[PDB]
Amino acid sequence: ECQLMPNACQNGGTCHNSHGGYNCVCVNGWTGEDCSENIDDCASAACFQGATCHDRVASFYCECPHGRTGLLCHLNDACISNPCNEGSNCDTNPVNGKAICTCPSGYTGPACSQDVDECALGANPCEHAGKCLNTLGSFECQCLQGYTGPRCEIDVNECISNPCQNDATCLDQIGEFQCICMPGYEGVYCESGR
Amino acid sequence: ADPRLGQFELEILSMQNVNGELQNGNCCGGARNPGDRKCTGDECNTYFKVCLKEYQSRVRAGGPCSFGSGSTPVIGGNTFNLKASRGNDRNRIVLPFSFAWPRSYTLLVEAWDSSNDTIQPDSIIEKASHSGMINPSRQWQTLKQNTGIAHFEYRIRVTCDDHYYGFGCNKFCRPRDDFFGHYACDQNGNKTCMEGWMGPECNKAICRQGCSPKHGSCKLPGDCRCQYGWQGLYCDKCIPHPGCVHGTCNEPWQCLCETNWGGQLCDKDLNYCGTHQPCLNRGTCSNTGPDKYQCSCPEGYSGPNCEA
Ligand SMILES: *[C@@H]1O[C@H](CO)[C@@H](O)[C@H](O[C@H]2OC[C@@H](O)[C@H](O)[C@H]2O)[C@H]1O
Ligand SMILES: *[C@@H]1O[C@H](CO)[C@@H](O)[C@H](O)[C@H]1NC(C)=O
Ligand SMILES: *[C@@H]1O[C@H](CO)[C@@H](O)[C@H](O)[C@H]1NC(C)=O
Ligand SMILES: *[C@@H]1O[C@H](CO)[C@@H](O)[C@H](O)[C@H]1O
Ligand SMILES: *[C@@H]1O[C@H](CO)[C@@H](O)[C@H](O)[C@H]1O
Ligand SMILES: *[C@@H]1O[C@@H](C)[C@@H](O)[C@@H](O)[C@@H]1O
Ligand SMILES: *[C@@H]1O[C@@H](C)[C@@H](O)[C@@H](O)[C@@H]1O
Ligand SMILES: *[C@@H]1O[C@@H](C)[C@@H](O)[C@@H](O)[C@@H]1O
Ligand SMILES: [Ca+2]
Ligand SMILES: [Ca+2]
Ligand SMILES: [Ca+2]
Repeated sequence: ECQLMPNACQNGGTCHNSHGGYNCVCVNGWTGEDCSENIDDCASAACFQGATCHDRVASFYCECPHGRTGLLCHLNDACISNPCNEGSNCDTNPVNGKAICTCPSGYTGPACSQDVDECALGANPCEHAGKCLNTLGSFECQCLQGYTGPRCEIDVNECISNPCQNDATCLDQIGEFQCICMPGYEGVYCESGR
Repeated sequence: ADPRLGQFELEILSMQNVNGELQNGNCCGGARNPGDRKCTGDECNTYFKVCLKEYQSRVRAGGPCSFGSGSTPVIGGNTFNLKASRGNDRNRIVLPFSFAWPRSYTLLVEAWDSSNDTIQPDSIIEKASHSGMINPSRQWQTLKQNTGIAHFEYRIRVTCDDHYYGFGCNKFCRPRDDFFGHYACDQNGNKTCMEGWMGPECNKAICRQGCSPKHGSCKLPGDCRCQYGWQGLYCDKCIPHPGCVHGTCNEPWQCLCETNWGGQLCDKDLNYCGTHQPCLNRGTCSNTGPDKYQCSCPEGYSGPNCEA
């Protein structure tokens, strides 16, 4: 039978064991006795205008130049003109070639060229009655005096500069300090003796 | 107004005065016994004055109570124990502070006899002075003044207000659950992320397990949002070209035909013969074109399907 040959009619080819000789009926796209040679669909393909064509089984792949995309690379991709802002990944639709922007954090809109107002989301990120300030693609906290850090969470230690004098104890208070003078001293900074 | 990081707390526990005498040695409004020098008469009307100030190496006789002062009304006679009194705050003095707690302090507690008339002033029963260091804590420290003839006992602690932590009640932590963060505050004012969040601000959602790092992201915990051209639970499966019927992909918008399928959309049967058995009367089929066939008929049979 055809059993003696492990492989005859290689690609979707059905062996026929006729008395005169073996025969192969083959799936479309192949040709030859065993149907081992791929019909060139690129000689008749619709890949055009600089596309590198690659033969597939009853199909073809249009390798596209950079300024084009699609099944046939028949349309230009809008991502070549950089419609999306920096930080946004530009992707191309396979059907129409229109650019699809994926915005980074802080930006929105079709072109991702619009700031998000983080101060207009229903919450104040700033502690201690701080004022949310909107920044292009970001936000900031306008802290009160005595509070710093990105969210106004750190009490400034105004006693860090040692403003009190003559071994006075300095009191770290909100936005100011207070000196407590040793015996025999006076003044806001305990600077005047006796 | 009235900002505050915390408060210094003091409660008078007990006072003992069998004799009932001022620190002058004289009776609280009483006459001396002729024998044994006993005080006879009404007991002292004991109230307390408290003065809290900056810690001083040398205790001063003058100067202001810089950290605040307060006093109780008359809370007992000569001898009384309030350690078991629950729900009474007359023996309690609270001094709030709006500065970072220095941890060093000097404290003055005084017992006074309330005058019996309008004309006379009060007179002190016993005076105590204690300098030390104390950390914010909900546990009390008991102090006892027992050197003089009258003795009293009291307790102290420094409590931070809510959202304040550290030795100075100066470290802030306010829990939140909004766009800008999702955390609680532990004992030490450190932030502990709510479940499903991460990062120092606890504002970075922890995505669905197995979510593709490259092609997946989440704005909410347990979610997996796929970038353009990706799909599936993990966002790890490419999306074939739209209109791709019998094809698959390894990258988005590809269309790689399955077995015996052709065309850019893989919608063209390359084996219409084996699929439909179109030939009849033992006619033999040939996949002449995609979605097309041609039969070779036995002798005496004609037509595309070999019907006589
Ligand atoms: C550091 O020391 C200087 C003196 O050398 C002080 O003038 C500073 O205090 C000032 O900035 C902090 C504010 O809270 C104060 O009101 C202001 O006087 C001190 O930080
Ligand atoms: C707090 O803000 C002040 C601005 O006045 C700045 O000098 C300081 O470095 C800030 N501190 C931190 C921890 O960002
Ligand atoms: C928790 O807070 C303490 C301050 O009391 C700090 O030293 C520590 O670093 C914090 N925890 C961690 C894990 O860093
Ligand atoms: C390239 O970018 C421009 C805008 O700069 C847009 O109008 C085009 O459609 C795109 O191809
Ligand atoms: C603007 O806001 C972003 C978060 O959206 C933050 O990461 C930046 O540090 C800030 O400038
Ligand atoms: C603060 O008060 C000053 C006057 C000194 O007594 C220091 O020791 C104390 O910490
Ligand atoms: C034999 O004929 C070929 C063309 C294919 O249709 C096979 O499936 C069949 O077995
Ligand atoms: C195909 O050719 C036709 C005419 C018949 O001989 C079949 O048996 C064969 O498979
Ligand atoms: Ca081919
Ligand atoms: Ca912004
Ligand atoms: Ca401060």
